Amino acid sequence: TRSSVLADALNAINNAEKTGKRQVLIRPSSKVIIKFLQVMQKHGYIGEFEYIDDHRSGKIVVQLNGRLNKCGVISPRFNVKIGDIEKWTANLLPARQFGYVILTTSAGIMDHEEARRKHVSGKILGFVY
Amino acid sequence: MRAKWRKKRTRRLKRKRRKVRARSK
Amino acid sequence: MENDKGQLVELYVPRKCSATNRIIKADDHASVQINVAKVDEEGRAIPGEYVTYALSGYVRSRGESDDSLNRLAQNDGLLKNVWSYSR
Amino acid sequence: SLPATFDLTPEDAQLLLAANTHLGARNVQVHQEPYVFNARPDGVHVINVGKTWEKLVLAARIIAAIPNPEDVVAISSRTFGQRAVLKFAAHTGATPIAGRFTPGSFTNYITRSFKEPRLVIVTDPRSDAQAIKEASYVNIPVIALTDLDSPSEFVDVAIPCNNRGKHSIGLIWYLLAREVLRLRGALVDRTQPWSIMPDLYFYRDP
Amino acid sequence: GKGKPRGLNSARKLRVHRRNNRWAENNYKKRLLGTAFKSSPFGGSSHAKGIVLEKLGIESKQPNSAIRKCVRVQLIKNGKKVTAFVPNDGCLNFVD
Amino acid sequence: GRVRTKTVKRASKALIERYYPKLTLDFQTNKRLCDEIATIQSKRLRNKIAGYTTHLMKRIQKGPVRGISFKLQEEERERKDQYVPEVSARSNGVLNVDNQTSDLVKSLGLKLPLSVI
Amino acid sequence: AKVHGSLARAGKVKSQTPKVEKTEKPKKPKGRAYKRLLYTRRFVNVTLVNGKRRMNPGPSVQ
Amino acid sequence: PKKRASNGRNKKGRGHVKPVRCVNCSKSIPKDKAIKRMAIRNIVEAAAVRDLSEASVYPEYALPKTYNKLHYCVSCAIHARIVRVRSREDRKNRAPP
Amino acid sequence: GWVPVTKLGRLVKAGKITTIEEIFLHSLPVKEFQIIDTLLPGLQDEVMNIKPVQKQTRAGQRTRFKAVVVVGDSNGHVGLGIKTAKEVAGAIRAGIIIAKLSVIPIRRGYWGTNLGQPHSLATKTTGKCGSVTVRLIPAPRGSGIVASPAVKKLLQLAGVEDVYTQSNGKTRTLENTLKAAFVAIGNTYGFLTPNLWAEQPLPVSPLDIYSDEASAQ
RNA sequence: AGGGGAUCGAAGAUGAUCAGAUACCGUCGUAGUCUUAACCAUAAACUAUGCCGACUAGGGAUCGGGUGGUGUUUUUUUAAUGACCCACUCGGCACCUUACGAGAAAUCAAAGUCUUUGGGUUCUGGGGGGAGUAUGGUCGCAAGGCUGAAACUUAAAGGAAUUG
Ligand SMILES: [Zn+2]
Repeated sequence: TRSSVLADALNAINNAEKTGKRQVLIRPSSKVIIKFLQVMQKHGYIGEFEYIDDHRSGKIVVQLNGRLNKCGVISPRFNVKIGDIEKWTANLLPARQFGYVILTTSAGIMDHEEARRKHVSGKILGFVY
Repeated sequence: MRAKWRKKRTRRLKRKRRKVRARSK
Repeated sequence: MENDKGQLVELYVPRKCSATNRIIKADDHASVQINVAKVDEEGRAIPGEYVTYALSGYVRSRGESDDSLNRLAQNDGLLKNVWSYSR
Repeated sequence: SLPATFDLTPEDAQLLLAANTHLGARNVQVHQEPYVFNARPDGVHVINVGKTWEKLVLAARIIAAIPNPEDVVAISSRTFGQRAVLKFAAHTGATPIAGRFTPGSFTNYITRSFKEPRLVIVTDPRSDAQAIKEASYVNIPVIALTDLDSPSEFVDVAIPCNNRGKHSIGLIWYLLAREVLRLRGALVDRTQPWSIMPDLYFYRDP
Repeated sequence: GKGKPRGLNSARKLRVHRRNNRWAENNYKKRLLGTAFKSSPFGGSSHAKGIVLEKLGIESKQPNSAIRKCVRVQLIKNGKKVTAFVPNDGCLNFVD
Repeated sequence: GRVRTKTVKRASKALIERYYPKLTLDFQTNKRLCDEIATIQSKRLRNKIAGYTTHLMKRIQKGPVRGISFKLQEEERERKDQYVPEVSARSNGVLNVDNQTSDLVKSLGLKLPLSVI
Repeated sequence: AKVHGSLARAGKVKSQTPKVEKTEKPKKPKGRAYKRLLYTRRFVNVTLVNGKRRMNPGPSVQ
Repeated sequence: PKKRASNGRNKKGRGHVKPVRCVNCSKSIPKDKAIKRMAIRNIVEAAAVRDLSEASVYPEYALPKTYNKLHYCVSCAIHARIVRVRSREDRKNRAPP
Repeated sequence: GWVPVTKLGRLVKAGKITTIEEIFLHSLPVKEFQIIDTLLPGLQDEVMNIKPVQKQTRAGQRTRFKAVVVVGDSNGHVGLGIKTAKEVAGAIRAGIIIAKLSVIPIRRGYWGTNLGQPHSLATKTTGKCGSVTVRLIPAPRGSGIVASPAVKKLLQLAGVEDVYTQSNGKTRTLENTLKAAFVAIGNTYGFLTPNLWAEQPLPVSPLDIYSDEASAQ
C-alpha cells in the first residue's frame, strides 16, 4: 500500500525528467508534497505547479524545466542533530557549492542552507539537486 | 557418484550406525 | 564558472538541447543542429541569417525529434495549426 | 513569420489530392497521430494535407540556408522514388544516392563513397534505415518522408505523405525542388506555376 | 524494497539479525566458541615448548617430491602430541 | 568447370568502362585492341580477358549489364528519362474525393470541385 | 601419507658446498654518509643505462 | 543457462497438465509437451486406386481416409527427425514449415 | 606532409579552427588523428600495460600483444586507447592514435572556496565498465590524487591535482578500471550544475562559417 | 487396516544379449497402481525469480465483464433475441519489437527507476570439503520430517560467454 506519498511523488518527477518529459501528474497531493515543491521551485528546479481539487486528496501537475538531476526522499525521516546536518550534505550531495538537503524542523520545512542560518534542526525529509 | 544415490548411501549408513549404537542398548 | 577575481575559468560552456535543456555532451554524436532560414519580402530566403534549434541525441533516438520541432517551430512563429498542446 | 503567399493556394492542394498523397496508412503509430485528420470508413487514414505542405515549406526552408548546395544528400533505395531523388538532385546542387546505400558511407573515410553531408533527406525511414542509422554517428540533421506508420527514430522534420507508390513520392520531391528554387535561388514570384511538369519525378520500369 | 526493515523503530531487528549472521563468519565464531582455548594444540598461546619423541621423514605432496624432515613432539603444558617441521639444510641433526 | 577468375573479370569491367566505343563484338579485333591499350604479361590471359570483354559486349547490346556503365550508355539513359505525356494528375471531370476528406478541404479554406463515395 | 622416509642425507648439500672464505674489502660508510653515496651515485652522475637505467647488472650484454 | 523461455513446451499459467504416451516409445510426456502430428492417409494408397476403382462395384465410390493423431516425445521425434536442431536463433520461429 | 581527407580535417590545417574546444562545443566526430596532433601538440603519452591474449585455430593456436595507452597534457584533455596487434611496436603505435581520437574535455572545479585556478572536480562523478565502478570525489588542496597508480596516472595527464577515488568491482582487470575512470571524468562535462543554467543562442558551427574553405575537390 | 485387484507393473523369476550383464530388449508376475477410514509432509512442489505500493514504451492477438456503432448475418419481410463485425475500457494466460535503462554475461517491461546508493515489509547466503554428517530435542506406527554442529582438511570449487 501507499506508505510515503512524498516518495511516490519525487519518484514520478525523477522518472519524468530522465525520460525528457516536461510535465508530471502527481497523485495524491499532500501538504508535505506542496511545501517540498516550494523549496524546489523557489530554487529553480521545477516550474509552476498546480493543485487540482477533487473532493478526495488532490493531484498536482508540475512543470519540469530541465536542470533537475535528482530529487529524493530519505526514509525513515531520521533525526538530525544540528552538527550532523553537515555529514548528510557531505554524503548525499555532489559538491559543497550547490544542491540542497531539504529538512523538516519545528520551525517549518526548509532547505539545509536556510535552516543553517535560522539555527534550527530536526528530521530529514530528502534531497534536491 | 550421482547425488541421489549418495543420499541413498548415507541413508543406509545412518540406519547401520543406529544399529551399532543400539548394540549397547 | 567564475573564480576569485571574477574571471572566467574552465574550458568551454557546452550547448544545451532546446527540447530538454540538457547539456549536449562533447561526444553526443546523435545530437543535431537544424538551421532554418528566414524569408524576406516574398520568397527570396536570406543567407547567413538562420533560425537554429538544438536537439540532443536522447530526444532524437526516442523518436520525439519530429514533434519536438513542430512545438519548437510554431513557438518561434514558423508554423501554424500543426502542433496541438492538448492531447 | 513567412508572409502569406506561402499559404495554401488551391493550385498546390489540387496536385496533392490528385496525387493521392492524402491517403494514409491503417496503422497509426503514436508518434504520427498529430498528422491524422480523420479515419475513412473501411479502414483508411486521412492526413491533414495543410500540415503536409506546412511541413514541406519547413523542409525546403531547411534544405536552403545550407551554404554549399551539393552536400544536401537526397537518398532513396526504393524504386518508386529512385528516379525522383535524381531529378531533385538535378535541379539542386544536392548530391543524390539511388540504388543500394552502401554501409560505411557517412563513417569510414576510406570508402569510395564517403559523402560527408550536412543534411539528409529520406524517402522511407524503413527501407532507408541504414543511412538514418549512419547519420546519427556523425551529427547529421534529417528531413524524411513519412507515411502514418513510419519509424521516427533519428528523423527530424518529417513530411507526411503516402509513400505507398504512385505519384506521392514524386510530388513531394517535385514540390521540394520547386520550393527550394523559389527560395534564395532563381524562381521568384511564388504565385505562378512551373514550366517543369510534375510527372517528371515518376518511376519507370516501364 | 531492499528486503530489510527501514523503520525508525526497527533497531532491535537490525541489531539482532546481524548478531544472528555474525556466525557465518569464521574468525568471529572461532572467537566466541573459544576454539583456540579448546581445540588448538597451543592454548591459543603463540608458542609452546615440548619434548621430541621421534624423527619423521614426511613426503611432500604433488607436484613436489622430497623428504620433509620433522619431529613428533609432546607439548609439556598439554601432553598433546604434535608434529612440527625442522627448517633449513640439515638442521634435523641439531635436534635429538 | 570454366569459371573465369576475378583477375580476368576485373580487367573486363575496367576496359569496357573506359573503352566501350572502341571495343566491338568480335573477339579477334578486341584481342588486338588490348595490346594497344593494356600491358599484359602472358598471351593466354590477354586472350582470356579479351574473350570475356566480348562476353559482356554481346549482352550489353541486349540490355544494360547489372553493374557496368560507360559514357555512351549514361547519355542514353538520361535522354529516355524525360518522357512526359499530357499529364496524368488533370483532371478529366473534376476531383472525386470520398467524404471527410471533403471535410478536410472545408475545414481548410479551399475551392476545388468535389464528389462523394 | 608416508611418514617414514629416509633421514640418511640430512643436509646433503650444505655439507658439500666447497667452503670459500669471504674476500675482504674496505668498509662501506654508515649513517648519512651512505645515503649521500646513494644520492650522488644513483642520480647525479648517472652511469649505466638502457632507456631505463640499471642498478645491478652483471657483465652487461658486452 | 536457460535454453528456452518456454522451458520445454507451453504450460505458462497452469501448474500441471496430464500426460500422453509417445506413440513410438511409450514414454510419458506432459501433453503440453509432446511433438504432435496429425496423420491422414488413404485406405487404398496412391498406386492401387486403379485396381481398386476398376475391380469394385458402385459408380466410382468415394475413398475413405484413416485419421491418426500421433504424439511423439522429444527423443523419438528428434531421432526420427520429425523435428530437428536449429541454430540458437532459428529455434525461436514457431511457424510451421 | 598531412593530407586532409575530411571536411573537418581541412578547416584545422587551414588554420580557421585553432582550438580543440571548437570541436567539443559543436560535437564533431574527429576521425583524422593529425587533427588533435596539431590542435594540441606537446601532448604526452604513456603506455600503461601490455598483456598478451590467446586464441585457437583450425589445427593449433594463436597469440598476439595488447597495448593500453593513455594520452594527455596535464590540463583538461585526455584519451584512452586499447590496441592489440601482431607486434609490441605496432600495438603501442596504433594505440596512441586510438587514444588521441578519443580525447576528452574535463570540467575541473573547486572543492570549496574558489581561490585561483581549480584543483579538483565540479561534482562527484563515476563510470562503470563491466562490474568495475570508479567514483571520483572532490578534494581539498593537498589531498592529492587518491587512487591506484594506473588511475592515478590517467588523472595526472587529465590535469587534476586533488581527488578521492572509490572503486567497486574487480579492480584488478586493469583495462576495465581505466575504461571507467575515463568514463568518469568524461561525465563531468555532462552534469548540469547551476553554474550553467544560463542560456546561450548557440554558435553557428565552423563547418558553415568557413563552409567554402571546408569543401573538397 | 477393510474393500477392490481389468491394466500396467518395483521385488522376483525366467528368455536372449555380453568377456561378464545382478541391467538396457522379450516373457511370467508379487507388492503397488483404484477406493474407504487413518497416517505421512516431501518433489527440478520451477517462473530454479517473496508479497503490497508507485513510476518508466512501442504493437497486434486472445479469455471474462461492461459501454458506444439508424455495422453484418438470422425469420417471413429484416423488430425483438442469437451469433458475428468495428471502436473503447477495466481485469486476466500470454506473445511480438525496442532499449531509454539493467546485467559478469546469457539475458530482463523487470532482473529497469542502485556511488545521482533510503516507498513498506517477510525470508535466506557469506570460499570448497568434512555434511545434511555427529550430538541433543521434537513430531511419526514405521519410513523418516523439522531443528542442526565441530575436529580436521583444502587453493580453489563455481557462473556466463569465447575460440579450438
Ligand atoms: Zn518415444
